[PDB]
Amino acid sequence: KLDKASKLIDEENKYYARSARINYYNLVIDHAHGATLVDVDGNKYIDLLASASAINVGHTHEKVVKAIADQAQKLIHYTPAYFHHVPGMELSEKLAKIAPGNSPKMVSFGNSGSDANDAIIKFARAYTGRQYIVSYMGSYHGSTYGSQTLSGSSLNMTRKIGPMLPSVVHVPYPDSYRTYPGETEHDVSLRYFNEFKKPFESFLPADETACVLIEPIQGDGGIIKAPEEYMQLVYKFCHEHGILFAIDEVNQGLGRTGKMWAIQQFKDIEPDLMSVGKSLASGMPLSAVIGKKEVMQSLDAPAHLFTTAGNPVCSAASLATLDVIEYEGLVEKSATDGAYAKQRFLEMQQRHPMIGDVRMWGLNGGIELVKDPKTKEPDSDAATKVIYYAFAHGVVIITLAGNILRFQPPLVIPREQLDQALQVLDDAFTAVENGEVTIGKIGW
Amino acid sequence: MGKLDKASKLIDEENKYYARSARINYYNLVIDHAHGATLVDVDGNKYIDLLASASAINVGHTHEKVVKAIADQAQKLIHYTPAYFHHVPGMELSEKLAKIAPGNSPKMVSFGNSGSDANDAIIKFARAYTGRQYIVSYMGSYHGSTYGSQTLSGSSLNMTRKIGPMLPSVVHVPYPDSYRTYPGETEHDVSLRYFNEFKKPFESFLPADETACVLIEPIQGDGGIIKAPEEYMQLVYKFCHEHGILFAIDEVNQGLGRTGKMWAIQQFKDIEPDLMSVGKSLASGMPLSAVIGKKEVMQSLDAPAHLFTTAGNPVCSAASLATLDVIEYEGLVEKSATDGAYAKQRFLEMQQRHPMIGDVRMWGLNGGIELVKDPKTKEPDSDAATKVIYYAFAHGVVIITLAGNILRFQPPLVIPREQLDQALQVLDDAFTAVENGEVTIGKIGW
Amino acid sequence: KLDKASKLIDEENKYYARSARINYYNLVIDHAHGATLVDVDGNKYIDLLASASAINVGHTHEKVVKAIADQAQKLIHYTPAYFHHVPGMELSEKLAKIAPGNSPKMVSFGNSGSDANDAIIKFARAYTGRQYIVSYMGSYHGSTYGSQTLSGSSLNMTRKIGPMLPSVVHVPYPDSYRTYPGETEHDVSLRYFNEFKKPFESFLPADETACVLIEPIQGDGGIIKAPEEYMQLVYKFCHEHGILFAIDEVNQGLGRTGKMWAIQQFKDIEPDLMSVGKSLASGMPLSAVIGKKEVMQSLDAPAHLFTTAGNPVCSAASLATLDVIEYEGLVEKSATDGAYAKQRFLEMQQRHPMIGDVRMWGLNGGIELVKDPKTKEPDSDAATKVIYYAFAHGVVIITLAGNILRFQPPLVIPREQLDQALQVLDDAFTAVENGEVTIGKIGW
Amino acid sequence: MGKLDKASKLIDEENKYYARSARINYYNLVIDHAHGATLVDVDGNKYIDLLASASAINVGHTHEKVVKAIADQAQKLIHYTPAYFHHVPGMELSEKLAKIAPGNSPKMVSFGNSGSDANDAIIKFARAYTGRQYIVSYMGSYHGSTYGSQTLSGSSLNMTRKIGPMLPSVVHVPYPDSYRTYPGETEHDVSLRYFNEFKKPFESFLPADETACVLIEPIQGDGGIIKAPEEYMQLVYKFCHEHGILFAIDEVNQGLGRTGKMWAIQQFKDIEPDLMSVGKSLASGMPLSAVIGKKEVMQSLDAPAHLFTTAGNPVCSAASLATLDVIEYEGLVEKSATDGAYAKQRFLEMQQRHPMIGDVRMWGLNGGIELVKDPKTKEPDSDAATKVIYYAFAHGVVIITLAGNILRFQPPLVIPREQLDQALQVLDDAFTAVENGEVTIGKIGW
Ligand SMILES: CC[C@H](C)[C@@H](NCc1c(COP(=O)(O)O)cnc(C)c1O)C(=O)O
Ligand SMILES: CC[C@H](C)[C@@H](NCc1c(COP(=O)(O)O)cnc(C)c1O)C(=O)O
Ligand SMILES: CC[C@H](C)[C@@H](NCc1c(COP(=O)(O)O)cnc(C)c1O)C(=O)O
Ligand SMILES: CC[C@H](C)[C@@H](NCc1c(COP(=O)(O)O)cnc(C)c1O)C(=O)O
Repeated sequence: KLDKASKLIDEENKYYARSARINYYNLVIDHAHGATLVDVDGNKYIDLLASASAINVGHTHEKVVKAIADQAQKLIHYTPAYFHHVPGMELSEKLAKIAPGNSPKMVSFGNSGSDANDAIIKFARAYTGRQYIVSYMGSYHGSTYGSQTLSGSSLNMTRKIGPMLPSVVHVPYPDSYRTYPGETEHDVSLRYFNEFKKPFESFLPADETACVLIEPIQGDGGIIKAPEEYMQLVYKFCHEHGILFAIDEVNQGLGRTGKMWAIQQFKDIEPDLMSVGKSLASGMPLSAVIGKKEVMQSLDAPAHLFTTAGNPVCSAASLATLDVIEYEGLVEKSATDGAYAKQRFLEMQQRHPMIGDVRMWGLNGGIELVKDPKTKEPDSDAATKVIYYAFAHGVVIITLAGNILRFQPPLVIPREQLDQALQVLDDAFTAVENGEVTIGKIGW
Repeated sequence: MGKLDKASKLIDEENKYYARSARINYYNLVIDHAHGATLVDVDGNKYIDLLASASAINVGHTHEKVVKAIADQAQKLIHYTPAYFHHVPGMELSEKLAKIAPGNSPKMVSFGNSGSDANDAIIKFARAYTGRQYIVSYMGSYHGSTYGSQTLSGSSLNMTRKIGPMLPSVVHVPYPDSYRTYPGETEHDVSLRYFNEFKKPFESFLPADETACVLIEPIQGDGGIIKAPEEYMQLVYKFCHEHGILFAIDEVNQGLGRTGKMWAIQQFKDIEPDLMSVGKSLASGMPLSAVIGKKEVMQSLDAPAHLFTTAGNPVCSAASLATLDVIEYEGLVEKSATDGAYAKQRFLEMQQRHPMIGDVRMWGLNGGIELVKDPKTKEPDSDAATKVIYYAFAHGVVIITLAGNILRFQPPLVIPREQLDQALQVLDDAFTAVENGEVTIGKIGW
Repeated sequence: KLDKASKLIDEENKYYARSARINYYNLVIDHAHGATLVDVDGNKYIDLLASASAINVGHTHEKVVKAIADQAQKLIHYTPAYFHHVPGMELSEKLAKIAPGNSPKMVSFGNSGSDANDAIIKFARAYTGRQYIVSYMGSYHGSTYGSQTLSGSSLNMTRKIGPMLPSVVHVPYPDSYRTYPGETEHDVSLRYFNEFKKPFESFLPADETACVLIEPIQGDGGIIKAPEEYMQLVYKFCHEHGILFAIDEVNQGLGRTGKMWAIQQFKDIEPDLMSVGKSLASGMPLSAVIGKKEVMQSLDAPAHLFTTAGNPVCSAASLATLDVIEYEGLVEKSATDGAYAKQRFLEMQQRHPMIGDVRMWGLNGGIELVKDPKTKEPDSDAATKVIYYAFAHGVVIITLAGNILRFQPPLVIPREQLDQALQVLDDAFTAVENGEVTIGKIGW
Repeated sequence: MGKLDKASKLIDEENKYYARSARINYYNLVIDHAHGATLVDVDGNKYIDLLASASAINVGHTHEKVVKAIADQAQKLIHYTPAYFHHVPGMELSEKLAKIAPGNSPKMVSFGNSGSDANDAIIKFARAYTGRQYIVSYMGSYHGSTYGSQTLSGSSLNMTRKIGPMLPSVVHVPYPDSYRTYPGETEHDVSLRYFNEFKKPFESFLPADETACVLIEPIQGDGGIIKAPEEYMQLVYKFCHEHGILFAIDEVNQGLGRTGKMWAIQQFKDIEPDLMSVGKSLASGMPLSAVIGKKEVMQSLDAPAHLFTTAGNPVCSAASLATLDVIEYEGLVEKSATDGAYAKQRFLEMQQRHPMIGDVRMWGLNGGIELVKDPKTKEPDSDAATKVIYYAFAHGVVIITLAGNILRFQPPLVIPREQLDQALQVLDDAFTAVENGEVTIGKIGW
């Protein structure tokens, strides 16, 4: 069934470095539309990954395809780093405006979420005149040297490549699942905030910290959301010490959580700096750092620019992509379908006790599998068999951190397919319970 | 004059929203559409392109094979990240790049989006393969704007100011200047002198045996189209291999036929890099890059040490396959060599008549025409180069400057001889015009 | 009483940088002996600080004075960095032998605890081929760029001097007083070991960590001892991952804790690397890093040396200093006088509820002062009052961390004097409770 | 032969316990006692000290006033830390040092234990005062063995190997070499060439406006007794003062009369430092050091940014007070100046008869005699230098080498003319004896 796919992968493994791919299964995609992937052997699948939340508006949206094709006929590329073009001008202004909050904003383009997160460091340091950056354990911010240092989701992002960027301090992110007996959401918030302050009470001067960077919901961490009160404490801590408050919206923005921006899951928080990428241009490489105007004015050329950033085709694909999110009401749909999928997985959890935790905000969720509900011991083996059963039954899903099923379908996903995919996962759970699935390095 | 009104207005609006640090400004050129070496602005004016979007447009604007590849690919799959799964344009391209890279040792590839991220990877791969931390790169260099690649760079102080500390364990060395030499020095003197400067850190505080790699532009772009002497490069290459130091090259600006060979390092005798970076022209300006390295080196890391969600995007992969096909079947490597020897002669003739031209440097349709206040002092004359680019722009030619006083000559490799001759004549005219004070002219350039 | 002191201090202030002294009171010491200090105004005091535990054998001990005098007549200095002298030869050998545990050891001399801690970093990195160093929040390791990066007890050891040494990670030290309601010592041990592991489970590879450096009892932190269990877990974690286990015995060695080395308060822990200073030469500038032999052979000259380290006068003084420790049995005497002083402090806590915590291990202690025994809000104002009283009644004592009284008198302090000092401290509490004490920057 | 038995046994026992990286080895000299310029070993052999414990014994070994200050202070108080409290000998010295420092601008002082830690303080104070991060130091320099000062250094690869990453944001520049020059170069050509190298990092990746200080040895010690030319120093001093860069000097080795002025920076016209490190001879080899800077620089930090338990030890402080009085009362500064000019002639005369002497450098009783295999190639001759110090040791003279091939001449400043001439005759004989192959030889030296 995967004869061609397997032959092409075996060839690719001779020429394409293994560090450039987290492998799960032999899926070679030929074409796709909406939430449907078709492989080179003719197998069809429903996509519950959306190329890691880059395909929020669905694969090959008619509108995005046309913008791409039309723009490519006029100009494939002229660098905004030297000169200008219209899609770029129009996009940079539109992004300045749809970013959360009311303060005047400016924008700088990149190619990837990585480089936008490097930008956040640059802009925070330059505006504050301070050097230290605080970021979170469990985070993923990119694979360039700045954003990679801020990250804490894989040891292979640190092994053999150091020394890393200096003056970076990692603090732990609130885990509302593996908690101490009898802890409320209040306790968790306060205990993690207390851990947050320890470096500041010892070796890290708050008056020399340029900024704090946070995923309002951690993606690669395992779809973990900060509690409301935790986040308001951090936010407040930052404004009281003149530390910029920065958000990474690259994974969780553009409607993934059922609001436009995942920071809007929290009350009245306007970031000083934010990174955007992934779904921005429907998987075409474009990113943006968007900060308050006075922060963005603290650097002079050429501190931060890329030859191919704000590519006019990418830009056109992005304008059409933002229009699909508005015109098809994808933010609201994500909230709705997400509430629905939440209820469906909680019901499955009544019948499959390998499901320890159901986290979901919009059509973005982490379904954490454990060996026993009270030890909460991770059971990656179970998760791997679930995704293997899924793949063999027309559903593409992967894991985070070994034992968490990752749920991030295109937001356009028809209800019919959503229900088919959910039924396969229910079936998978039963199969794995029954010993009916068996199995190099898989996943994180 | 009264011909740039729409452009001026759109720019004044853009500047309210788009950070000033994101653009090196020259003139009010807003491109509407383009083809070949011809740009058409939003005001309907037409220009001959002598920049090729900073060497990203080697096959010319909107090549119909590249357009075609983009549109057809987009119809099937806009994206699926090769960081998790696979697609055919990316598989075919990675393989092809491993084979067409310089030399015969087997290679592997890792994709990025930018020349910046590929140079970050060179750091990664070198350190992991060698187990050593120090990186040596050059004064005058440009490697990118991510923290690794930006630290390696040495072409603008605005790439260091207010954003440090930068990446540790990097050392800069001077790049050979063959124009501003000491009186009497030969090419051999220059080579030896700059090799002696290369060795000074290694003879004091920098252990050769803890140095992972030396990264070098075979010809420096942002530095001002400066080529290392043959013998210099041989000594550095030799030194690297006597010490277990990887020899790495940046072919982002000067690869893919720009110098009149496929790769800039092929201007030198029998140098095979361990690691190289590619970008820019790779996919005709679509965002795609690669680090190409020897197979053992590229095997030194495990995932996810280096990957990006949108790197090796299939639309960009398809555009790149089409771009590399065009380069071969249109013979762009050879055309760049032939037209370049021709451009060099035309500029040397111009230098006989216009004493402000201190140095003509050209390898392929890749040149730096360095302007100076006096042939003997060689004092840079930025003001004159700024004047020449303003004159050129006003007569339908788009050209910019490097390091203040150097005219950057990098037109698409497809440039028709008709247009190349029109553009060279306009520059000839510009020199005369500037001599006679006809041209007038906040921060322009580097 | 302090006419001459103040005129002298006033002049010094014009010429000696204020960063170079943590200020408490106008004490200008003219001479001393044992535990008795006499100022230039002829006032007399009892020494409860021992020059930050640098004078364990008491001031101007007759045998150390003689060593100094006699050596200075033969050779004031010849640098062992180029050549050799006998007092240095003899001391290095003796130090290699009296270090804890029985693995063969070698030694390098420095001038300060600070530089011995820089050496720990060098030797750990060199022996392991790894770069990362873990140290603790609340730690104090020194004032040279390496040791100072590792430290975690004053924001003024980081402010304005960065960037600091890279590849250093700080972890939380187990606080056995401000705990969560219900916690045993077992819970504390495991909670703080769980914090220890978090960086190694996110961004810090255990296999690239060269060493963990720990004060067995933290001094500048407030005389905080690590629980036995937490320490066995860290100790084990390092052996399992090839991380070197290193201890700082600069403040807490040489009998301060009632055993020879503070690490001997724990069961069967032989360190890979250790720093020594302070009391080693009676406050004469001398330090050593002592490591397992194979660790110390990982470097070639001149990786770690100083012109004036292992100065022969300093080495003579140290040899004599060590002999007094043995022949006056100060190790035993510290343990006895400390169990005694502990009960005297527990007694005072009965009558003075402002005493929230009594921590004592040998004649080494911290007496923590609070505003309430349940809130445990620190009362810095109280502790400043207590020490200002003590001073005005012939007792030299200082505060750690604002609110913690520091009890570290020379180990040879006579029982008569100890009781004299303790009674002044008793009077001090009552006087402060009755508002009978009134009082820029003081202490930490 | 048969004279070194006790020494050999002792060193052989020492090597089992004392780490090999703590000593640069030359020969089996184990000192029992010394006085003035006379060392006596444990075997009862006698020698003339031409090293002064690396310029730490300027006033001679066991000077009676220094020995007396040590004894007398020890009976009153061996230590009370100035980091917490005060004592009279530290107070007096802190003030004398602020006053005897070069230039008229008011100064403050902070005490350390070692020249290393004083250079670490230079880094901190410079960063703190300017609010800038970058430090510029020299290739060939030695500043110390603590992470800050060690990162500044550039005289041995074993100061960087296996212990990095080092301190970030440090840049090394080359120190002017007036011996191995290009044909025809005057001292003006050297000064300008080395300044042009100084400027290259500031013209590429290092913003002058983000550079906190330059740290320079006025005469390099471990680099081989190399003195910057006057004009090179003026250009650096100038450049610093035009950009808000602190100008900092290390006087640890070359201070306190060694050069035949009180401070080596006084060999230059009208240069006052912002910061200087002092150590070594300060307290006659007892562990004491100071950072001395302009008042306002020293006020840029709050406690405890820079302090040490045993810094400003009262015993070391009294030794230092006595040491400085001896320097003044015995006219040691002028004596180094006079005996220096005399020693220079002598060596210059030896050069005529022994052509292996390639270069004679001398400023005070402070010289490097550089041995080469040929006058025109200037190829280092380590072998010859090592043979000379072995001849020398055998005939009652203790001298060592710098950089392989450079004889280090740094006797106590109080050395009597008869001993000086005794030791100079031995060296004259050494040369001739090595020319005849009469001398035989782990790693020796640097
Ligand atoms: C290829 C997918 C990546 C391994 C990872 N996402 C990348 C990411 C990034 C980096 O984005 P790129 O540089 O575009 O990959 C930045 N911020 C967050 C919150 C991210 O999740 C993920 O979603 O698994
Ligand atoms: C926008 C253009 C850029 C400022 C500059 N070239 C970028 C470049 C880069 C960086 O490539 P990107 O990250 O794709 O901009 C890497 N290596 C070399 C040799 C380069 O020249 C240039 O050609 O001027
Ligand atoms: C001046 C005294 C110091 C501020 C401080 N102790 C210095 C110290 C040091 C540094 O020793 P020095 O470099 O000799 O000051 C190293 N390790 C520990 C555990 C230390 O406590 C103290 O005990 O308060
Ligand atoms: C032990 C002798 C040392 C290897 C070396 N000098 C130490 C030194 C130092 C360091 O002094 P300490 O840290 O006291 O050794 C600082 N600055 C200069 C210019 C120095 O020369 C020397 O003079 O050979």
